Amino acid sequence: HHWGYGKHNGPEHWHKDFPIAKGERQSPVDIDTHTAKYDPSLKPLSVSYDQATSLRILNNGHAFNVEFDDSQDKAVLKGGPLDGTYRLIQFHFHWGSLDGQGSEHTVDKKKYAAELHLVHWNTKYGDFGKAVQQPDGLAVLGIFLKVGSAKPGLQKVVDVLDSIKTKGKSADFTNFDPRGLLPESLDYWTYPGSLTTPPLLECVTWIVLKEPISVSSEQVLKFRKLNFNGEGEPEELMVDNWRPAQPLKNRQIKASFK
Ligand SMILES: [Zn+2]
Repeated sequence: HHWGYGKHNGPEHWHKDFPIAKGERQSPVDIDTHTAKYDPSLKPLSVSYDQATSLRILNNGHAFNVEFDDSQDKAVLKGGPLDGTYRLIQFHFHWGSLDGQGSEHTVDKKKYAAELHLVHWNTKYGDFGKAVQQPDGLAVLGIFLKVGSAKPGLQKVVDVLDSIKTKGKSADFTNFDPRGLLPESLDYWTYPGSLTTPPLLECVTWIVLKEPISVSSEQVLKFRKLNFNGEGEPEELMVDNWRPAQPLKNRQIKASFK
């Protein structure tokens, strides 16, 4: 059948239907902090989310997405490694069944409990679908989650998860401010990579923040109560929806800080 995260349809099988799974710039990767290099040429990173307009939250059977209105430059990412303007279209998470796993990227082989992906597309290509046919189509801002104190800006997302328990469910989710999900520091690593799920397209400039956010044990537990299945099908808890680290191959990770 179709792809997911189980023994019979998980990451080790994806290459049969998406041969680019074995390509030259796949994601995620392990970030070896001693081999990353500070790059003084990177420009200041600009996360400009004051006019972000959230619309809806959806369980898609792989994770849940909070979607935004991207018909104008209301929430954009620029600077850093980026040329041009990238519009926020959605964010989602990947997380584990246990606190010691769940992130896609790792840092010196350390796994975090979860990872937040804020997905943006390069406005020069007109729409998201054209962007994913380009090698500089997308920029994804990745943020690690560790378990500790609650993240107040996450709580509204946690509060609505009961209404999207199963695949295909959605709920109105307006007036959500994604600035509440950021850590204090915007220091980051960056490298060229891919989508971390099928179709695994190699279109992404990854920007991974050094500083994790903390979320509470009750907040991560609520992610783990979601279902991969649809309503009325047998229950399969949505956990461990992460792809493991892939070969770096011919890429150097750059750092915005020393
Ligand atoms: Zn993701």
